[PDB]
Amino acid sequence: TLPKEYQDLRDTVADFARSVVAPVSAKHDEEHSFPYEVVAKMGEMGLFGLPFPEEYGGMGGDYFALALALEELGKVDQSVAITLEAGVGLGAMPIYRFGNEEQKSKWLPDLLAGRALAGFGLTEPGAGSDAGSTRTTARLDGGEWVVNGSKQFITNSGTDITSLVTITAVTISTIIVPSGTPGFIVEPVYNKVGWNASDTHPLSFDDARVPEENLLGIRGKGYANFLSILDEGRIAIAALATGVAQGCVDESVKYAKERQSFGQPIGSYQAISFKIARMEARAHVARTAYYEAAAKMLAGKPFKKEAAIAKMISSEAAMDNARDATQVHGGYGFMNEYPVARHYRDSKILEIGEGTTEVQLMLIARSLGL
Amino acid sequence: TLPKEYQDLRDTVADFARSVVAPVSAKHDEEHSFPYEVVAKMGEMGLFGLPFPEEYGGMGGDYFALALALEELGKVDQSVAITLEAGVGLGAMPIYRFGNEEQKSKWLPDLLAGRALAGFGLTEPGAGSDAGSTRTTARLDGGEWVVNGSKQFITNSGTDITSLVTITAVTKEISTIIVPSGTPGFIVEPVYNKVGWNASDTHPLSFDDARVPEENLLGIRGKGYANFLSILDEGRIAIAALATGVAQGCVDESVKYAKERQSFGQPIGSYQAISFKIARMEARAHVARTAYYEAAAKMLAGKPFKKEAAIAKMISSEAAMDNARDATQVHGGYGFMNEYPVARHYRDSKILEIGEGTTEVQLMLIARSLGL
Amino acid sequence: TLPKEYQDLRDTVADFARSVVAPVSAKHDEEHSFPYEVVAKMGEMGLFGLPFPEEYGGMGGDYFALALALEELGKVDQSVAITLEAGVGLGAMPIYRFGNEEQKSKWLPDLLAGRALAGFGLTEPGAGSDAGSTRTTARLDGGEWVVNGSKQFITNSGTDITSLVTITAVTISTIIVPSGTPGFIVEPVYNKVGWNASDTHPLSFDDARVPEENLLGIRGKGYANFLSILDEGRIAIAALATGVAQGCVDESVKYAKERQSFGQPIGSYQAISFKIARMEARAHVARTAYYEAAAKMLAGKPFKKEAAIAKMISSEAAMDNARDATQVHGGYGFMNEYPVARHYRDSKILEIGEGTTEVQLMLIARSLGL
Amino acid sequence: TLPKEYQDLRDTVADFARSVVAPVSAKHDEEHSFPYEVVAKMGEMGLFGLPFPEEYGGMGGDYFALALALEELGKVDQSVAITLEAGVGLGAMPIYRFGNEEQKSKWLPDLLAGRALAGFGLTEPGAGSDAGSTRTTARLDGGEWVVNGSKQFITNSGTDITSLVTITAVTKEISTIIVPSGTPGFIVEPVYNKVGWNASDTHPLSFDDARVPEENLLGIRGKGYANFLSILDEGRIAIAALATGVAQGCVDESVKYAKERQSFGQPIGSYQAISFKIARMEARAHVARTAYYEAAAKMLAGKPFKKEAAIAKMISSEAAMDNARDATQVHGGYGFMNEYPVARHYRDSKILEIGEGTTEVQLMLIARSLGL
Ligand SMILES: Cc1cc2c(cc1C)N(C[C@H](O)[C@H](O)[C@H](O)COP(=O)(O)OP(=O)(O)OC[C@H]1O[C@@H](n3cnc4c(N)ncnc43)[C@H](O)[C@@H]1O)c1[nH]c(=O)[nH]c(=O)c1N2
Ligand SMILES: Cc1cc2c(cc1C)N(C[C@H](O)[C@H](O)[C@H](O)COP(=O)(O)OP(=O)(O)OC[C@H]1O[C@@H](n3cnc4c(N)ncnc43)[C@H](O)[C@@H]1O)c1[nH]c(=O)[nH]c(=O)c1N2
Ligand SMILES: Cc1cc2c(cc1C)N(C[C@H](O)[C@H](O)[C@H](O)COP(=O)(O)OP(=O)(O)OC[C@H]1O[C@@H](n3cnc4c(N)ncnc43)[C@H](O)[C@@H]1O)c1[nH]c(=O)[nH]c(=O)c1N2
Ligand SMILES: Cc1cc2c(cc1C)N(C[C@H](O)[C@H](O)[C@H](O)COP(=O)(O)OP(=O)(O)OC[C@H]1O[C@@H](n3cnc4c(N)ncnc43)[C@H](O)[C@@H]1O)c1[nH]c(=O)[nH]c(=O)c1N2
Repeated sequence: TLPKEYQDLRDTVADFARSVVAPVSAKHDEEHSFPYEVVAKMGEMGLFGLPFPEEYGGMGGDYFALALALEELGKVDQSVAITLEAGVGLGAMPIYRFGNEEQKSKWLPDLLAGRALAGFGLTEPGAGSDAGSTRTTARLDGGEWVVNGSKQFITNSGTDITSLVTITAVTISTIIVPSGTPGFIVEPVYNKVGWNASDTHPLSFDDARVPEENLLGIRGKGYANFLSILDEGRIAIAALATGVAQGCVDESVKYAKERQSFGQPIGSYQAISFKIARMEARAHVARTAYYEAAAKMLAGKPFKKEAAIAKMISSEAAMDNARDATQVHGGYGFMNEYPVARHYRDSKILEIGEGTTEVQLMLIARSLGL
Repeated sequence: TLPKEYQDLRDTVADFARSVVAPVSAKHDEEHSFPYEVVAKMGEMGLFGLPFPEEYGGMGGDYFALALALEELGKVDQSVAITLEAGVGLGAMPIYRFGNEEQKSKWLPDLLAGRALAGFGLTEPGAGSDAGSTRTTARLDGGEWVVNGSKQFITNSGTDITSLVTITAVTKEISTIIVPSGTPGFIVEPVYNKVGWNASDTHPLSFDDARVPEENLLGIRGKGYANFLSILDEGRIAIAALATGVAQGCVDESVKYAKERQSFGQPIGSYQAISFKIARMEARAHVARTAYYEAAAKMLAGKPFKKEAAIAKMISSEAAMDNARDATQVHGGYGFMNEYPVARHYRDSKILEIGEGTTEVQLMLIARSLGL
Repeated sequence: TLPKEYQDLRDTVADFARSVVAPVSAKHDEEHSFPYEVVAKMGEMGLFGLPFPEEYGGMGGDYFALALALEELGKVDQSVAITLEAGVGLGAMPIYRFGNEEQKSKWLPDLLAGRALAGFGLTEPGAGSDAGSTRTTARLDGGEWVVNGSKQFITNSGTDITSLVTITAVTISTIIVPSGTPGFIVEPVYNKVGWNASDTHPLSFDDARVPEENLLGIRGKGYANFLSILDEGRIAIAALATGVAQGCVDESVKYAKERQSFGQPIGSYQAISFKIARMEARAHVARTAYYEAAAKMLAGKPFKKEAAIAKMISSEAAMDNARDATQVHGGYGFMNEYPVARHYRDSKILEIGEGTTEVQLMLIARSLGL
Repeated sequence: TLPKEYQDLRDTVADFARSVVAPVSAKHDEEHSFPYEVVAKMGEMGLFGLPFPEEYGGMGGDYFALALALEELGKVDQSVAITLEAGVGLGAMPIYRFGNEEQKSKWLPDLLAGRALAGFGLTEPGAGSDAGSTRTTARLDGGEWVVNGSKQFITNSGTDITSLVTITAVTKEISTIIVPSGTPGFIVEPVYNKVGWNASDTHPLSFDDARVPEENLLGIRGKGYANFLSILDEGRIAIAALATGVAQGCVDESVKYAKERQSFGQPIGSYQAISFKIARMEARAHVARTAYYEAAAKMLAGKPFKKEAAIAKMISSEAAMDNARDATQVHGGYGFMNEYPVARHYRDSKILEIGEGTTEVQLMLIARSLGL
């Protein structure tokens, strides 16, 4: 059973998700338009500050509290959930966990308050996201950094409220490039299978200059810093993917009670009711998986293995429940007007981002000695 | 081994698919634009007339030749493949199989030559596509049919070359009425925002007192739904072939991508996790292909092929869905980008489990064939 | 994280499982011989008394404590685990939860101490285990009950230490038939796919007489009593099935480090190491599933839905991990000498007993309104 | 449609399987007793001589005819089917394909007529079945080969009618030596306690200074493992057919059981959960059958069939495993009772994913065929 503080938050975000987020989800998906009005209301709720102390502007909660919110948002609109997830985990977290009093005090308050978004630029075109692959070069001249390179698939990097993008550059540490830096160009959005409302851009740097004080962490330790906070993001996206799986149940249950076939609701036929029952089982064990992962994290125990399992299994519950949810909806399962249709498109990236399934299996395998 | 005539057609459509269809596939998907220039090239190739006798403008072939062509188109662009499949199976076939000499001579030559497209309007909003569910009424007043109702998810019903849409209508007496496009009560509503098949033409249809000549009654008064039920199996074979091509296309792309893309100094195809996944993908497409070849073989021998087609369609559609999820995995982040074929195959393929009889409907048929 | 009391018990039974149970598992499986020496040592540990108060002879623990023990035993030998599971859940539990001070004081102390075993006879040949199907008739004459009928697949019903079999009989309540009752005949064991060492018998009753005081619960309420304690058994077998899944990982990990192919251990090839990594994920989420189920039960909250999901998912983790574990072992996967081979045979019944998968899906479906 | 000769054989073996093999299948499984009376009846039917020319005692048929027969035997009893499959593929075939005129005339007539059984001893304890792993040495001393080593999991190597066991031996020069049974150093160790195939004869073999004539060298000195690798594909087809029969047998049994067994007043086959599961089972067996038919068709046309056989074998073995797990589910508690065919199919089928090249080996082959 969930404690009051967490159960109260779950109820508030879920209420938010049904009353505020769901009515506009179809519009932003069709338009590919970033939901600024939803992000600002999430910011005023403090969701962007949940896993941060009131010191730097956060709400003094934890990552499990954020996880509960992401599950409730994931049920309804993945683009909104991933904007929150990526903002906290990829924008603010590298600055909060590796930035001095000045860096944290300059950038975090806006990020933590939902007034601004930050992104992390690691992936590059043609590069294998390894340490060996990073072809983006950075050179120090006096009190300013000079960056030359290109990044690919960077979330939250080109909104009207993006303040900075922390990037990786071979010198390899983490450098905070404010948006508006002359060499910093935000290329146009991608045409993606899904997450249509989520902001995603390629980035290019031609002799961009930023202050010396913008180095994130110690010179040479930025990639190591990233790996050390990856595990919280596996939990966060496991919760998002779990919400997706549950949203697919919820919609399919709703749809099965309305839609008729040969005089009875389609849920009266075992093939539909059993398929939905299995979907609810998948979502449930996905939820116990990431609760267990968060429990270890909050207790200070190791949670890398549990998070990797939680993320893989969750992502598979979302994909499987989306394919089943669209089957339950029939022709409507092929119409972007219906939530489960958008979930079918959106969920493919859940098996790929935050470490591919193959990466999670490698981690689990190494944990056994293989 | 495949006989010469069929291997020749397969090779020609494959060249067509790689040289003509693929280069423009990305533009049409992004734009949601109907590929008129591709449909015109398919029409001159004879593909819309492949299973129809020369008398009406056809090529004197069969549904297997059409299935071979659909597999090659499915590899590359599902919207183009389903435009052909629906044009033949739902546009020309109901007029060729149940229309009199006049109906056939007036409508088939343009359809069979690809100069026009035809649609079949059965599904309605709120209805379970049964005969008991058909709320679209058509009323005889003098010498004209007066139709009031609405159809949903009708393919090929609103292109610049759509000539007619045959609909099912209560007259529970259910007949089929040929509604030419341009009929005053006939409104083609705006396109749907669909998960996939972005380039394929799909519309809701509405009829507010549309009047058409009495000679437009297709088949016997009251037997139009029954006639539709009787010719369904060829389309199951046709779409199993399309889904088989999708499954194969996902393999082809993943193999090329796996040989180029690098990870830790070796192409990702050097790792068993990728190469075994692609090998399994290739196994799925192969047995899907043997399944629908057998269904067509029985059809061509004049033997029963309902059960074999139902299996071919189910297994094929699942090979497409599974191979699209694996192919996008192999492509990594690129698998989430509509510029890549496999990403479009992941979106497009979901309707393959739903149309031409849902998986649950195929399982029902197979079950009944066993005595269940 | 697990509290000390539970973690201590988990360590003791696991130690028991490796040192006492595993050395004799192959012998009893080959011989189809009931492991009396293992059952007596489990009894002296008090495992048969774990979910019962010290009052009636039990150890004053809970069903979760029993669940932890069953997982550790399930890892090694299903026949031993199911003997414990069925003894507690089907022998003692109907008497503990529905028997008067005298009935509990007469029978439970031996059951709870592992000195005796009791079974539950509900299934009948040709009957669908519904209330409508029970063709076994019972008639009251004076101070004795007279029973006529036949039962099928009754666990623990014909060992040298079986004291009684509580049965269902249409009159429909629960009647305690002591072993040795003249009309009570124990037919010979079945040749089963698996659980070779587990005791299983058809039962036949031709005018057997037992005292009036032997009525279990109220006349007419015995089947209702059974349904009301079914949910604890779903948790118990979910834990057993989870242990099986983990045992298959453990053995496959052990085997993958020893067995060579083309100069390297077979776990160096991704196809083997990834398959084992997935197996560990299945066992892990099965374990979070039934922990969650037990948590609700111990808190007094409803746990029927959670138990049904836990049992289904667990049983599927055992079957899937057994098929993968035998693949990892190659030809040895087809040899009853190896634990994972016995797990492949044994696990089929996990999808069937304690409510079939179809029954669990029906329950989950009804919980959603379908 | 199947040609007359093949349909005739299929019908005959099917009658055999239902009339002769099935009634005794339960007794042999419980007893672990080799079915000599079944093997003698198969021998007089010619099944062990089906793919061998008349000259050596065979029936002048092919491996497809044998595959058809194995599918019918697999439906009913896998131990009987694998006795035939291993007898032909591992006993007679290596002598027919690589032995001189004398070797063939001395050993093939009894094998091809079922009066004797032969085994192939390659696998050894601790070895990865590679040539580099073969630790069994055979030494030429005067005119006799002196063999020291051990073989593991050797089918048909210890029956009352086993005549010989061909083994692989280091001479890393690897040759094949024909060891007749009764040779002084040749010890047939006691049977294994196996998960399934309880009635099929399986033994570890040990050689402590066994001497056999020099004329027993099979093939060229040093080429015996290479020869074995070259004839593997026919056995993949043969066992895909066996696994296909297993898959079909599980359907057949589940259909009969589903029509009789009741639940809440209707047979369990009236519920979609059971009828759809059985319909899917039927789909799996059908596409498995189309897969291995295509592999055999290519083989018979003289075309490459390695890739097609590998797919047929993998997909077949998985159809058997999946259908056995579903069929035992349909049978409920009875699915856990060795008296029922599907329960025995659940135990027997696991080795179908492991023998005749593991699933991982088939995926490797398919992958290599794509350039991976
Ligand atoms: C883009 C596109 C294009 C087309 C079409 C759709 C789309 C999206 N269609 C319509 C399509 O054929 C139709 O939607 C499908 O047959 C599915 O029917 P329903 O949506 O009514 O599902 P329906 O409402 O029948 O069923 C929903 C779900 O319940 C299941 N189910 C239903 N009855 C059941 C039962 N008794 N037991 C168990 N499960 C059961 C189904 O299997 C499905 O999963 C169409 N139509 C047309 O008229 N002309 C056209 O040209 C096209 N083309
Ligand atoms: C919408 C969206 C949003 C984001 C991102 C992507 C997208 C599409 N990303 C990028 C994302 O994290 C990245 O694409 C994934 O890590 C996958 O990397 P590749 O596409 O290079 O796959 P890659 O080339 O690594 O691999 C392709 C396939 O091969 C497999 N594979 C690779 N190596 C293997 C091996 N050794 N053994 C076995 N299998 C192996 C992988 O598992 C995968 O299935 C991102 N990035 C970023 O920097 N910042 C951001 O904010 C975001 N956000
Ligand atoms: C009852 C019975 C009957 C017979 C046989 C076995 C049994 C049990 N056999 C032996 C059988 O053919 C053999 O066991 C299998 O080929 C499997 O080989 P291993 O046990 O060595 O598996 P092995 O040790 O090769 O492999 C174990 C596991 O690792 C995997 N693996 C191996 N290498 C890998 C790689 N490089 N990459 C990825 N995965 C890899 C395999 O796929 C498998 O899952 C036999 N033998 C014989 O000589 N004569 C006979 O008549 C018979 N008949
Ligand atoms: C070794 C062992 C040990 C035990 C037991 C069995 C075995 C083999 N059992 C019996 C066991 O609990 C029983 O066999 C199962 O409940 C399954 O019941 P049936 O075999 O009658 O299946 P049944 O006939 O109910 O069903 C067969 C199949 O159809 C499905 N099905 C049935 N009705 C359906 C419906 N309406 N909709 C959809 N699908 C449906 C089921 O899910 C199953 O897959 C037992 N019994 C006992 O009394 N005491 C004991 O101690 C034990 N222990």
